[PDB]
Amino acid sequence: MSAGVITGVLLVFLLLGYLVYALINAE
Amino acid sequence: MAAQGFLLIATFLLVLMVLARPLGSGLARLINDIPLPGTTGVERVLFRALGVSDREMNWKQYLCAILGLNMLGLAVLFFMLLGQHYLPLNPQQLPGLSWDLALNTAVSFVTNTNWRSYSGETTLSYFSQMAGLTVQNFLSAASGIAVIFALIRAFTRQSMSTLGNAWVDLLRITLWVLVPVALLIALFFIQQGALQNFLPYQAVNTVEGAQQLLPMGPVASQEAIKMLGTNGGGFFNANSSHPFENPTALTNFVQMLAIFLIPTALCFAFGEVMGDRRQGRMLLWAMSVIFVICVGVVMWAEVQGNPHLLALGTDSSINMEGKESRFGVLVSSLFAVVTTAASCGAVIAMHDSFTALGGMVPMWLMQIGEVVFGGVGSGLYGMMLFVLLAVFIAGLMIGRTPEYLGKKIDVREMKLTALAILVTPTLVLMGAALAMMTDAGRSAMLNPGPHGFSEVLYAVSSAANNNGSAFAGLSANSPFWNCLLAFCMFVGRFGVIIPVMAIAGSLVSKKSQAASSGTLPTHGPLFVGLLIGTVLLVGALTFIPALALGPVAEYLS
Amino acid sequence: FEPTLVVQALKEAVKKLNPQAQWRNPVMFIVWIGSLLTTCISIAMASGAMPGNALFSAAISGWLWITVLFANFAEALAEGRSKAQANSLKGVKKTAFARKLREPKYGAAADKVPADQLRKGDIVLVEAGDIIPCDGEVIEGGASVDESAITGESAPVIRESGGDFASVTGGTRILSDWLVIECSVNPGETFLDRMIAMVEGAQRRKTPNEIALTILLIALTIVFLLATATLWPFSAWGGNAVSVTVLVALLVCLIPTTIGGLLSAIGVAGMSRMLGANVIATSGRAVEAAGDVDVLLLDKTGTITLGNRQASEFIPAQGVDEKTLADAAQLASLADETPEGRSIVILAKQRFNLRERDVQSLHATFVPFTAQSRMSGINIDNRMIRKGSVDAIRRHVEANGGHFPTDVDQKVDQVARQGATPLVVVEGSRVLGVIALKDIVKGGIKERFAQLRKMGIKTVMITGDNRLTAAAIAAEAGVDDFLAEATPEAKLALIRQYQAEGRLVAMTGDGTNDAPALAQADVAVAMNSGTQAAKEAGNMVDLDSNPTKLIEVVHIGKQMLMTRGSLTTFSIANDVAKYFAIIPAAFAATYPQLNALNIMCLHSPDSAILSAVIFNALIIVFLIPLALKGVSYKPLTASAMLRRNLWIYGLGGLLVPFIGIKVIDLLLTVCGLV
Amino acid sequence: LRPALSTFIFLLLITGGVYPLLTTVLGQWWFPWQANGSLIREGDTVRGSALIGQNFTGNGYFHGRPSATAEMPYNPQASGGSNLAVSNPELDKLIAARVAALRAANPDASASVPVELVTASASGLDNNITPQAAAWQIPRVAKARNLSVEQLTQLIAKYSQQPLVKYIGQPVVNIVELNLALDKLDE
Ligand SMILES: CCCCCCCCO[C@@H]1O[C@H](CO)[C@@H](O)[C@H](O)[C@H]1O
Ligand SMILES: CCCCCCCCO[C@@H]1O[C@H](CO)[C@@H](O)[C@H](O)[C@H]1O
Ligand SMILES: [K+]
Repeated sequence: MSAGVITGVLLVFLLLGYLVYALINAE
Repeated sequence: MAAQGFLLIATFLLVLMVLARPLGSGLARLINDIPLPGTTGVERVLFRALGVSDREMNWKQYLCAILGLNMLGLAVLFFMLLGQHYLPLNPQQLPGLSWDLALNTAVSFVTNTNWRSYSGETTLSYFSQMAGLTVQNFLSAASGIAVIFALIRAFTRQSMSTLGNAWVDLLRITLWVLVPVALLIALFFIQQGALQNFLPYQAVNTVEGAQQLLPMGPVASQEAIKMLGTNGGGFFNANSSHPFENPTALTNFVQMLAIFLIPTALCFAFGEVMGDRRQGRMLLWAMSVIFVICVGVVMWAEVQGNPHLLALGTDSSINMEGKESRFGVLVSSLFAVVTTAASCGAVIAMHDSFTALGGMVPMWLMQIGEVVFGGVGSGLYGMMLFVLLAVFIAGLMIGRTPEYLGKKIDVREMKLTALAILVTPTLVLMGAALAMMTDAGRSAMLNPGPHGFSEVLYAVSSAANNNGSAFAGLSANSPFWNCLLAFCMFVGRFGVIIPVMAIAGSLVSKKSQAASSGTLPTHGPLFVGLLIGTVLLVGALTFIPALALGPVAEYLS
Repeated sequence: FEPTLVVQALKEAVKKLNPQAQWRNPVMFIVWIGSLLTTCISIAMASGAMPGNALFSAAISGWLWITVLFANFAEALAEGRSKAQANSLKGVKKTAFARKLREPKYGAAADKVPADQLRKGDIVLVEAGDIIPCDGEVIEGGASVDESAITGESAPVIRESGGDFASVTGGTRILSDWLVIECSVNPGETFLDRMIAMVEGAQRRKTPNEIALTILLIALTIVFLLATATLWPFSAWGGNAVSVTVLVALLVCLIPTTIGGLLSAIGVAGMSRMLGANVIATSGRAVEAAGDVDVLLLDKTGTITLGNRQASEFIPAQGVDEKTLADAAQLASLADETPEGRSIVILAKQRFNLRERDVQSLHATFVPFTAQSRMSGINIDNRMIRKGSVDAIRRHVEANGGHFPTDVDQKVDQVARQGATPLVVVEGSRVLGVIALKDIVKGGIKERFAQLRKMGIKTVMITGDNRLTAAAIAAEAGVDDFLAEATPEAKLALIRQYQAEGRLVAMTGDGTNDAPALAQADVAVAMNSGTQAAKEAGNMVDLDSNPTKLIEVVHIGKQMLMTRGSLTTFSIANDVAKYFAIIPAAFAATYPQLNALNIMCLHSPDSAILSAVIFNALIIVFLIPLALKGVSYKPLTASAMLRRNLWIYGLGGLLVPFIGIKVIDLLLTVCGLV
Repeated sequence: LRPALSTFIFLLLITGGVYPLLTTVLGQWWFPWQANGSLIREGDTVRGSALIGQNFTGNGYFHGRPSATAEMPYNPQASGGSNLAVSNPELDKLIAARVAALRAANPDASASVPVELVTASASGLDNNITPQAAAWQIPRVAKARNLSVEQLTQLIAKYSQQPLVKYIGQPVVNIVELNLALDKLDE
């Protein structure tokens, strides 16, 4: 896997968990 | 064509409503704990013999009973497929399935999906089909109707904390709804030519020198459940096109009714339990309007068919490529919409060999969430998730608190419905993106171009939504596709039942209130369209790009 | 509200709201992340990297910061009008010293002590000229103070010891004499700090309706994150992958940046209008609940009329000067703190400049207004001055051996024809004149109840008058029904019976007299009480003590609910045109046959994405005045308003992005920028 | 946990034991021929069934749609279809190959080939063709067996079944029964 692509995949996963955590709470 | 295509839709819906109306009354009794006429004394003798005490269960207890039966189901099925060589009723000496094939197919039938990464006559024995696949076609269907029973009770019951008894429902559903009706349906199949025996494989010496080996087995019994329980798993590699499983056009019309039988009756039942039949009819009204439009598009798309046929000097451009001759183009087109809107998965005609539009509507009706007549319980509470969403946005734009059936929806209930809605679209987009980045996923395709990506998009969309339909051009017997899809099927099923039960337990503790100034009619045409727009726009904003790179590109190509 | 003075003082703070301090807003945090990498790439892309075109990504990334800047401009603009009003009252209390007496008796030795060091139980002296340092009760002395700091009215009000008028508010200014008070509130709980707590942030959580749509906005950004991030592996197989700068621009567009940057500004702007109506709420949750009310109840027991009718004219009958009328009418109305009484004190200063009165030189005893007597007055001279309605005074004038003059009766009958309830002022046993109390509402007050009637909200008046006289006031106001001779148990029966029929109830009344009723009510506004009585019950406080102020409370909460509902429908409806602008453009290099879907006939794929990003940023500025001023909705039922909200904001949300993308794209073509 | 395992084991014995045995016993009782595959036998050898579908290549026999199974055409051990799309280029070559080959084998018939005889079936074991497509190959069968065109059409219409309603399906000819009847007629 390309270095630039694998970092973009890690960015999507961190933003997904950040949004799912935000939906559960009221911030 | 247009006139016959119209009569095929009218005759199908008219006969459907005639059969589903009284069945909705019987389902209303099971929701209201009222036993069936003949099933009054036998229940008492049987429930005590089995240890079922008719006790009331809360939502946490009701959920752990359903999940307990399902986790026990795949544990038994997965080991049946590994030790298939040792169990009897095996005329051929078929060996035990591999770990990836056994895990995928075990998860498949417990999920009610019935994915087929194998060839029936080559892969499975009579015992594994009868003591493993038929047994799970009942339990997965019963588990689906059990969940919707609890949710419906959460709307009619007031200020309580119990949702009934799951073990009483799972018994009443199988013993006096699934088994007796499927027994009649399977017997009618046998008369028209279906297969039902335990004979060894028959050798045939044709009139020419060629010799062929016939596959036998108890097919007719399994055929009735997969259609009535919306399982869609065929005894053979070609499930509904096989002459042994669907011999005549008459049995095919029966098979199409069985797909829509229970999921339609659950709307008549929900309207009767709630007292106001209009609340059940609008739900039935919004589904049939989307259903009729979808069948008209695929019919027109398949009648146009492939123009290269006409350019090469054939009789017409009709796309008979992935079709059967017993059933017309309109019938194969209608069945294609029925089996994908209702999450059945029964393939009468290879959807991979459809046209650009004719194959996109089945693709789209799965991604939409199996809401339009979604087969066996799952489709009803799936729509209810959008009903709560439609009611929520309705009051949100007016400036009042949401209120469905008098009960006011709170913030905690809206977090669970939102997450439940996001379950299936998350698994398809992540699942498809994983396949389009692995060599084991892309190499499994068959056709090139945008249709090749449509093969991957259709596979994960069907697995996550539990439909089970496939293009079949994709060869998914590899351990990658077996593990990838099994994850989408497992999470796509129980990941939605769990928040639905939490929605159920949250609604019983509330008391329905009378109509105020801020209430909104959840019946009539205004809410039907608001519900249709809610289900269409959510699926659109989610899959419009992936469809543009799929069948839409093939259409404009 | 929008002066170049404040805008410049905010745009500087707007550019200061750009660092990594927006992670609490998930929509704008994604827009910030997208703007960060697109500039981080375009800088490295221009210096030395494989991509060939850098000015395009610099234009995309440029507008992405402009999108974040415009979102901060809305939040700062809403907080700019609020913090300005908070600082206007914040300086009022820090100008003060404080002299605390060693001995509670007046005349002791006092030393100057910082005002913030005053605690509960201290005894401070305040003579004329100084401002009240802290709240509490008056224990010695009597003077007229100016409570303009809390109500905005320069009209005087008396504060004397040993009575119902011993409640003084810190921050106000005394005018006439000296006052010795005992502090009763701790620092941080002063009446001025509660106004600060209502305006400043960090103490106002999200309301249920605010939490409502945020769950949908996070669910939508989850969809649009998965819908676009999976386009890269989907498109890299059919051809060359979609560039990251395009995926970011596509995601920032689809993400509801319209309301995600305007949602926090609507709440801040609404709470400011709440303070503008002299209503104090502990949190924004109460104001939102007033908009979800099906029936509001107005308690008229503690006052003459509903509070809409206020003093209009001074009319002297025979041989009385108008100056001597308002001179005594104010003295009688000083003890009448009801809206009817306050307006007479207001008209005393507007026509004759009666601002201050030396209370000690009068050697007077004030008669407060009571509902049983239906009159207030003062015993300043050896004669007693009184002021009340027509019925209650004739029983009092004839009690002093006085007769009703024929001219006075003719004047009272004439004012009754106009529709204004006439009040009379009498010195001892001789009538001085009549005071007219006409309606203040610009339009017909019956229309405000009619507008509330069109929406389905019912109005019921609560009072203790007779069944025949209560219907007269109910008919002149145009309310639905009324409850006359209401015992504190009859009020609870009306509230509980409404709740038993599934209807949210709002009620305005006195904190002491209607203590059990306000607790059972779903929404409550307290009159004639301090913040301490309502802060425990979580209710609002009406500073003007006007029963009709509940109508404005419901309207302010309604606008806060309509703007959120109208913008979500408008913002989501934009996504149809936004897909027809990016789908054929972003995939033109991978599947060129998708150019047929470009319905708007946009010039070039790079110009299509630029026009969508520019519209995704310019639509925020165009909707800032709508989000802060409020939506001017029309009175309709539930289902009828659902249709009208779909017609204006659904079609408007459909056609505006179509026209908006074209004009932005045509301007890029005419100017020849890209 | 006692009602959990008991409900599971009871339904496992009813649906996996009682339900299949009841359908099988009642099936072999009322409809024994159909339940055993509805086989067609002459003597002790199994020539086929009315639902199998056979790969007919002889010049004297009627031909069915292309099979597209795994190993050999019309293999009941595969039961598959051609999952080729319209956008697939290999399908066009397969269509042109079948159109040219059928026109060569049927020279005294119309040049327009019925779409059934050029498109594969979904199951791969299709034993059915519309009555018009069976008449399209009449001259080839008539020349190879010296039978008249009149009695050949009368033989096809005899072994043709129409659905109960016209829009439930299409009229269908039994190929295996038509070819077997053609052999007894030739003698
Ligand atoms: C994804 C996990 C969802 C958890 C949400 C559960 C919502 C349950 O809801 C609550 O359950 C309690 C009993 O358990 C009841 O007492 C409460 O009345 C009910 O509101
Ligand atoms: C790091 C340097 C990036 C420079 C990018 C600036 C992009 C400005 O873009 C221009 O802004 C004007 C408004 O100011 C608009 O009128 C023009 O239409 C627009 O092209
Ligand atoms: K299924």
